[PDB]
Amino acid sequence: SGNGAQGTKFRISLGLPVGAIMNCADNSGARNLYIIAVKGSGSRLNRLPAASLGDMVMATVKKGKPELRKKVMPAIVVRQAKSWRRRDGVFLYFEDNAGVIANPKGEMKGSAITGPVGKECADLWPRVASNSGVVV
Amino acid sequence: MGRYSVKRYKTKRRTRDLDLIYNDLSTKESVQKLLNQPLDETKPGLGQHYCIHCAKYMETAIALKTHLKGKVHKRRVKELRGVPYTQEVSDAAAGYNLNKFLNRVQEITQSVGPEKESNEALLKEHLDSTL
Amino acid sequence: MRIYQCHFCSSPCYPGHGIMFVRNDAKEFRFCRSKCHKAFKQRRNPRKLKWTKAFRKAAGKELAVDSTLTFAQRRNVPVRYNRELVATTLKAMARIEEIRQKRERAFYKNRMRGNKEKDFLRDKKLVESNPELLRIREVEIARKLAKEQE
Amino acid sequence: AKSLRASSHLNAKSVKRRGVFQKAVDAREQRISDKLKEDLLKQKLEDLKKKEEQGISTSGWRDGRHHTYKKAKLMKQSKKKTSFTRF
Amino acid sequence: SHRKYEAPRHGHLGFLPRKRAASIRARVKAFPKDDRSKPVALTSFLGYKAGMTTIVRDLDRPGSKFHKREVVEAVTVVDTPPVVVVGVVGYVETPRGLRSLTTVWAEHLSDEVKRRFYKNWYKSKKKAFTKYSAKYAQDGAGIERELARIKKYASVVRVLVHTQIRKTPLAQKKAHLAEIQLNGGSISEKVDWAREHFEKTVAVDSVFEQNEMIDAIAVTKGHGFEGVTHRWGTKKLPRKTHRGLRKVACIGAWHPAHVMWSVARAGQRGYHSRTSINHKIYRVGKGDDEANGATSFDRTKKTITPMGGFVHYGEIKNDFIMVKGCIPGNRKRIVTLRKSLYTNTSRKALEEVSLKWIDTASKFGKGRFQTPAEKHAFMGTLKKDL
Amino acid sequence: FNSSIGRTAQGKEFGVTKARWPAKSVKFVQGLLQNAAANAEAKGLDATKLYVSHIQVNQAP
RNA sequence: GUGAACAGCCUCUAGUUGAUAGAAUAAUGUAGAUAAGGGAAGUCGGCAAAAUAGAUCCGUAACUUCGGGAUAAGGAUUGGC
RNA sequence: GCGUUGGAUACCCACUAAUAGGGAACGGCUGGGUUUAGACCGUCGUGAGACAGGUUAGUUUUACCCUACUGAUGAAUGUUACCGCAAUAGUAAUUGAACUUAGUACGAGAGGAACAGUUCAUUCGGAUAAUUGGUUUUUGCGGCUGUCUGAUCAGGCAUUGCCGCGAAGCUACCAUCCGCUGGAUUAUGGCUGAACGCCUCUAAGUCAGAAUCCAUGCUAGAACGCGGUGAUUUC
RNA sequence: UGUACAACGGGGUAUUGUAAGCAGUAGAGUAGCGUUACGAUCUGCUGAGAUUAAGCCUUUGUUGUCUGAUUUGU
Ligand SMILES: [Mg+2]
Ligand SMILES: [Mg+2]
Ligand SMILES: [Mg+2]
Ligand SMILES: [Mg+2]
Ligand SMILES: [Mg+2]
Ligand SMILES: [Mg+2]
Ligand SMILES: [Mg+2]
Ligand SMILES: [Mg+2]
Ligand SMILES: [Mg+2]
Ligand SMILES: [Mg+2]
Ligand SMILES: [Mg+2]
Ligand SMILES: [Mg+2]
Ligand SMILES: [Mg+2]
Ligand SMILES: [Mg+2]
Ligand SMILES: [Zn+2]
Ligand SMILES: [Zn+2]
Repeated sequence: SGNGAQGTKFRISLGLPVGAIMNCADNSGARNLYIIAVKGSGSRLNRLPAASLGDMVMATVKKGKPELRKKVMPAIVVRQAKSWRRRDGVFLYFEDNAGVIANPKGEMKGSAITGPVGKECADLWPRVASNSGVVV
Repeated sequence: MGRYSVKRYKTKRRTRDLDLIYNDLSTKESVQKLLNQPLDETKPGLGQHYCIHCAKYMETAIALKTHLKGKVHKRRVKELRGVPYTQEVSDAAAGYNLNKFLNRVQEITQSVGPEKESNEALLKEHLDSTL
Repeated sequence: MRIYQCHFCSSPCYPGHGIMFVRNDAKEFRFCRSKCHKAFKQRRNPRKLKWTKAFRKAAGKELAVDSTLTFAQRRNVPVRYNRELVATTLKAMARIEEIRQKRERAFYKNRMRGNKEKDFLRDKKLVESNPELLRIREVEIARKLAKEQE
Repeated sequence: AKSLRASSHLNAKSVKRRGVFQKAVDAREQRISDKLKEDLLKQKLEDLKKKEEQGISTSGWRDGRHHTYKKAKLMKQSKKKTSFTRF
Repeated sequence: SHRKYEAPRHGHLGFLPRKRAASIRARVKAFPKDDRSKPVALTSFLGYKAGMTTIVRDLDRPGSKFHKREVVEAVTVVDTPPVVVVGVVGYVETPRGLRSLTTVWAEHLSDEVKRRFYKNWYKSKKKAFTKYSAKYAQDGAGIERELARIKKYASVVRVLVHTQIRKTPLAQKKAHLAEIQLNGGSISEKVDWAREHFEKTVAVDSVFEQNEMIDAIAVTKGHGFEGVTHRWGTKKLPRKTHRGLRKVACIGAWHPAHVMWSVARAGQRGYHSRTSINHKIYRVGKGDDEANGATSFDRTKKTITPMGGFVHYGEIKNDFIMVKGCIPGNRKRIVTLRKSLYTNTSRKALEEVSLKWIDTASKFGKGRFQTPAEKHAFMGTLKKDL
Repeated sequence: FNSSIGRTAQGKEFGVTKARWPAKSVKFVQGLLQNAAANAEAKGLDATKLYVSHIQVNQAP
């Protein structure tokens, strides 16, 4: 479930395969993130690794500070546009896909997160929960 | 379901909501902030020439003027005339939070509405003067 | 476990049914149906769509302001559990539903008064306007009755 | 990982199985058996009330039909040479 | 030479052949191991799949992230009116296997079960078991001798029961007959139990109870002749490949000069026998309970039947079993419910289910209302009602 | 002469699965049967006791 | 009639109604379509599809044989009364 | 037994429990290649032409035969019907993490486990359709353009005309559920004990022990394997 | 020859979205003498109207139907 994650993670519908671009929801200067790998991904012939909300990915910055560019860094997915089932009994989705830059322990590089953060990701990652202003 | 509706109103191609635009127009400070924006490289027209009603950037002032002279803009202006339809309306139509909805309607009719109307009048005459 | 009302048509949203959309300002839009969700995405006006409760209240098809419609509201200040208070609330809910249904019926009855008068005037004008068809009807009546007689 | 057929996991499972899980199974068995007996008794009472309204050697053959059938079959198998155990 | 990238094979070689099942009633292939000191008990039951609905469960599961939280789950409803005991079969052990030694029937059978013995019931003189029933006269010799034979020789005792299909909404009048093993006391006590229960009914709550794991045995839904892509789950070939893309491109590139049995081929899909295990009984509903669709949290007086009835089935008017999840077979198919072959050591087999709510909205559309009173109360006064 | 013919339930009376309904053949054979009956009546034979004792099909040019 | 139009679509005069049929609706095809989230990760290669499209107005770079490039690109719009 | 990847152009990047080597060719579609006729550049040749070479364009089109394989019927051994047995054949599950054990054993420190008890997920497999999503000839309801039926009405045509919604059915790791436990063993660790007056796990005998083997469980049921049981004909 | 079967009808349950017709003093205005005439549209009667098993559920109604062929013995 990733190093720095808090506990187990139940299955969520996948929305971000490799090659997707999500927004950057933190304040570290990045504008978007390009997914190149997914942590904890399984292996199966022809199957693209994909990420859901609360997953850790390896991402590059395509738009933003040149200091942030040309570097591959961990990011944590805090919003997705693909609908997913909550166990309380509703399917739900956000407007956009969004992630935040972290280190391998899952600590936030930036100081705040703009916009809502999915409850599943916030509950999985304590530092995201500490930097979140809106938890859905 | 059909291709036209799917590719126009796909979630990744969503537009700003009408209650949010109503709140944008209600206060003078929001109006001035949206009228006078910093030079942003990634918006059309360097972030200038922004129509608040349609939440839309135009490339040029002449484009904004031709847009204001249009049935599309007038359609949006007509849409923003009434109560902005929060979840409170649906709750009250179900018969729930009725007093809250009635208080909100009274506040719109007494304070928030006429102030929004005055701001819209001032905004329209400023656009007429500068365009 | 809570019953929600649809953001579009105010219909009840039971657990598992419908879909929720979260906007970037943390506002949840719960929809009971794909029909209502697709209407919201196409940005149609619920106050103009005739099959919604928002329209029906706006146009006065059903009574919107009544003393029975004020008992149900989101309670943000909790009260400690009391068994007899729960029992009294449960009895009151059925009583309030009964009274609200009676007042709804009366409201529809008052809205539909005049219907019989309109129908009678329309029937009278049609009967006054068709003398030839009535003559045909009388001939048919007389022949059928003479057939029964003989 | 340990397979489903892993010895140490199956040993731990058997130790767990002899206790609280078997206790639950046995208690459910007793409850169900009592319900079954009450169901039979209730049927007897209903039938009794309704009728109130109205008012060993196992040697040899099973029957004569069985005697004739098996004798004819064995004679036929002898005649057609189709016996599994006899010539 | 070697395959360059590894992949697991497509499909399961232990579910072969993928042929149509020989019967619409799937066989019970194994019963639980008999414990002689235990009281007498049936090992299985017969029901009809009626449909699915949705529940809310107040979950108690220590160590789980959903501990002390509500979960929304799918359930399956099986219509189970009581079965009627009509016979007993004795089985002996032989070096060639188990052999049925003798069968004893009850004196009187209903036309419901007599129809199972006919292809053309309406034309027949209905003569089945008429001479047999005359063997119950003059102190019942023959019957007593065959029961004595069962007691003297049988190592296994099974009981012949049948469904009361006339209590279901089904158009079929011909009942389903099956053998159900008796696990319990001695052979003599098993036989005495069967003889006492001849022509009597056994209800599902005298076989199962709530919070118990059971197994569902049924024939799956048929789908006719199927291509490889959907029958086996193989990858589609590229667009406009000559002679089709719903194929396996090469069915053999190697020496045996035959097609291997392990190669995917087009054929029958569905209508196979399946035995799925460890389905938890969420509710044992009684047919005369007016609120058997209601819980301690939902105070609405309602039954289990959804508005308009179950689609293609009808209404539930008998005892029913609600198990979580899904079971093989389509609605109105006959299913066999089996007791567990082993003592389950998972804690889910120990959990006590507490339902908060049962969904009774209409399944014939996007049902928004749980009761017709609720629908009428929400909509208001209609034009015809005045 | 039945290679790759369809299967029908009306073959069960004769213990086969492959059976057909050849209308042209049946009409030609019915014509010849009616002629044979006419000839027997002209000879004075009892029509209730008549059975088909020989029937043969050969290939024409 | 629509429309710039011998376009496409519908109609009047005139002319046809010909081409083995019936019943069923498995797989695989041939011809045509739609698809959540992602958006070339597919492939030798964006092959194939999709996207664009009429008209009115605003606006239009390098380069150039000064004639072009040009419908460059990029924008605003379009019903009925 | 069980897996052994996603890309980029044999090497890298990453993910991963791991990204092991090899055979059935090298004793079905398809891209480079034998690539025939067109063409250009280079080297050689007096030349026709050839090549140290380089580049570009270039039609070969079964299956209805037998068999194998996947599924599907079916004669006959009194007839017809219901419930069963099980020879044989196949067989299936896998991997990672988490809580507790614990900040414990161990350690100057820095660090830091496991068994027993619990909870999820990966890959695979079998089902399933309550819900969400996709799909629409339900041509079910409504609308739109053009034209035609004098208008209204109700309709036709536009190779399913087009747009919105759309039940039912089908269906998706795009949805949900479910997937076990007895015997015998390998390496190895032993017991008793000779050979050999010491000794020795081995010679005779014997105890444990691997995701292994044989079973339990699961799929088919021999159309020439079998059992139990019901009825058995009035022109 | 009967909780018989079927064709219709009734009631539910779903889908769409307010039918035809008549009216108004609602309607940018324009023409003629506050009035009349045209006028996209709007409002009311009207969650109306249409559809609803073809693989939905149900049924105290109406009307009908219940009939031929072939073969099998220890
Ligand atoms: Mg691949
Ligand atoms: Mg449904
Ligand atoms: Mg053929
Ligand atoms: Mg798509
Ligand atoms: Mg590529
Ligand atoms: Mg590739
Ligand atoms: Mg150019
Ligand atoms: Mg050449
Ligand atoms: Mg075997
Ligand atoms: Mg452990
Ligand atoms: Mg599947
Ligand atoms: Mg038209
Ligand atoms: Mg020793
Ligand atoms: Mg057999
Ligand atoms: Zn605007
Ligand atoms: Zn709704």
